[PDB]
Amino acid sequence: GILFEDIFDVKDIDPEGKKFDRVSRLHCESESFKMDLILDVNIQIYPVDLGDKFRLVIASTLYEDGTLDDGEYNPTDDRPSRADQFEYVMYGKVYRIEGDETSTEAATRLSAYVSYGGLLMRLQGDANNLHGFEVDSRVYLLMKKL
Amino acid sequence: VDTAVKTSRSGYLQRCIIKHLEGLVVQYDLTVRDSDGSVVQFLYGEDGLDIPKTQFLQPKQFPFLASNYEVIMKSQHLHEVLSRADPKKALHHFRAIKKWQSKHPNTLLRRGAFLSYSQKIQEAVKALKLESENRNGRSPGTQEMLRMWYELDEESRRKYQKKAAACPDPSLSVWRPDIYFASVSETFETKVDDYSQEWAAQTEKSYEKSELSLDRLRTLLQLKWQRSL
Amino acid sequence: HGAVIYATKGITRCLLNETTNNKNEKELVLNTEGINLPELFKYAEVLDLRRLYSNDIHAIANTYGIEAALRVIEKEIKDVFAVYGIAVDPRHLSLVADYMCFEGVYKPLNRFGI
Amino acid sequence: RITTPYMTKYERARVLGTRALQIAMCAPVMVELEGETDPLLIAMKELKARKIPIIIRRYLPDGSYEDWGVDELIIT
Amino acid sequence: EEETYRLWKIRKTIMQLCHDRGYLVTQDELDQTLEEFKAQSPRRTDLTVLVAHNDDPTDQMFVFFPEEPKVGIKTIKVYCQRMQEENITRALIVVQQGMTPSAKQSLVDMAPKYILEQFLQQELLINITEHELVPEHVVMTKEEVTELLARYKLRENQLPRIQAGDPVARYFGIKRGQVVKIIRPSETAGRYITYRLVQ
DNA sequence: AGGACAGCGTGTCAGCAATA
RNA sequence: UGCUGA
Repeated sequence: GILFEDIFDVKDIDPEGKKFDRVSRLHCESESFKMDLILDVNIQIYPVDLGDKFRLVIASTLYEDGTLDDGEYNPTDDRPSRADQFEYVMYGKVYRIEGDETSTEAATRLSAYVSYGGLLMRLQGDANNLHGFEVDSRVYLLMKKL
Repeated sequence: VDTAVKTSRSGYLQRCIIKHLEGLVVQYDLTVRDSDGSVVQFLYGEDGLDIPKTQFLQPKQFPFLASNYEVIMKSQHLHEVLSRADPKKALHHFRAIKKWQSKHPNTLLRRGAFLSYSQKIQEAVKALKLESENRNGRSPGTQEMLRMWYELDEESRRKYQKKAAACPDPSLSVWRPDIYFASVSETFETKVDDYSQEWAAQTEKSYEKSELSLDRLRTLLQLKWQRSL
Repeated sequence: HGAVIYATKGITRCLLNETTNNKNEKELVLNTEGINLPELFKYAEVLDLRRLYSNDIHAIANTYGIEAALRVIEKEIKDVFAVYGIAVDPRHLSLVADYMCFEGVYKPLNRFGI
Repeated sequence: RITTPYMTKYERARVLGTRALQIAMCAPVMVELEGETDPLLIAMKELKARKIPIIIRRYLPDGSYEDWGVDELIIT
Repeated sequence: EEETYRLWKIRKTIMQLCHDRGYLVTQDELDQTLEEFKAQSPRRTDLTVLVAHNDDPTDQMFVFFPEEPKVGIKTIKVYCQRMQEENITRALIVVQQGMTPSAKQSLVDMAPKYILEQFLQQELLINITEHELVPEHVVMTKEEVTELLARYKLRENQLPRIQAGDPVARYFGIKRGQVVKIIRPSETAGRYITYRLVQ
């Protein structure tokens, strides 16, 4: 049920200068794909630093066995094989997909904006591998440092 | 001190105003009449459309009505009103207006039948009128045009008239905005055209599925106008 | 002191406020502090006599008619409210101006108007 | 025959008021009330069911009038 | 040679005024420049124009440009004779300083037999009808006013009034009792239409 | 008929004492 | 008429 998987590395910890309290906006950049990631992460729970790697996955289900998710949260669920190889899991919805600006050029790149309650992420890169996304679609953002 | 004095004057100003404009109510024929029937306005705001309801009929608020289209039709107008609407009388009027304004880009150019029969101007100035004076003050060359036009033209097929006729009168004037669908103001339909053209060219590059068509958005806006009346 | 060499009736001083626009900054305006509409008609080639404006509303109503004084009334009320950020909807000023100018003249909204 | 087909808000208000003042004066309720003691709630219940035999007589500014039925009037 | 500029402006304005009333005027007269006006025509008796009406070819109008800066009763009679003999009914007297006050009630005294009308020369230097704020006026026909009164269930009184001395009722030559349609270019509704009874 | 002028006008909102 | 409250 994965829509995207990659190994990023943090390049900038907060360039814009807007600074929130417990949230930090990481500007990463993929390896072997040259995809770009802007990611608001709660750093009180999950400290992140510069020059740090992490395996990042976006999914539509946590079960990794096909069964869809029901949209209800039970902390009592008896299926416990949901992806737990990951330290930081989020859960948001994609709210904007916008093909890149360049006209007269191939420019078949897409920017997918995901909201995780209030923590935004933007995945930018070749459209070929951002097809699984679509506006109003719920997705999980699993992460695991390396 | 200024507060006290200002309020003292404002109270009197408002009392006078309220004591003169109090009997003006909108009638069942949409005309603003006084107590004795004297017509003050033939349409309230010059288009009807009381103020509080015209807040979202501004452009720049259509991308909101378009996004929330399903809720707006279910919650208010519903599929019932959209299909109980017949827009032909008003739609044809706007087509006529558009054709006219297409044939006359400059609407301050002195249209006239005889004025339209000044294209022979060169035909006359070449050789015909070269010999005269200002007979009765008009010209030596104007009299040739008067003679050629006056009775040396067809009886009923000298129809330079149609090429020079008035713009159809505005729709709200002829087609009763309340009971007539699609009869809106000339400044609203321009906005709706502009937005439909700038919205059919956004759906093309949208990466989100839109299940609304330009001609359902048009009916939505026309109903939302007809109901803010 | 009250002996004046020569003056246009009603005009006390002119002045050219160089710029009035950013969109088409090239605009120039010949503002005045008096009011004589006909004594400007002679300069239809120096100045634009369409776009002529005055705050008098009785002089406009005498040189251009009452349907032209309606809009001066509306614009005057709007510009009076604008200096404070207030903004009354045009549908109200339209009705006030249509009632004031109902019977062909600019009639006051006061004890002699009733 | 030429006025608007819908029921203006002032007409709804006056029709509800009159139907309520009638119900309160012991008039038969054609709406099958279900335990409510307010005559205005009953009048709204009747207006929603399209059971009000009243004739709105819209007056034009010259004395001419048009008689509409409360049933034949689009309540928004 | 500023007298010629004034004469040319007044003649252009009177040609526009005669075209707006529905008289047969050619494009060249309405688009005549100064260099060609002065080429054609110096005087103030060969500026007199005689114009015909679209319909009713007998119905023509005659524009005067008196020499006397202050026209009087005798000046009025001298060309009321011209009108009576040439068999015309309407006239238009452009005066340079005014009319002596008795003359204004004489022009009024001449019954529909010979209806005249005066215009100051400073009133014709520009076409007020071409101002931004002045809407378009249209004299309604006797069969459109009836349909208006029937549609709105009106009476002819109980309608807004336009003064008979209004600078745009004097220009369009509208007699009393006539209703004029007015197309206001409105920023709110585009092309609002109003009606005013001339009185 | 150029004035001189005498002549009407209004003025947000409720309480208490107290006294005509 | 002197006070007072928005």
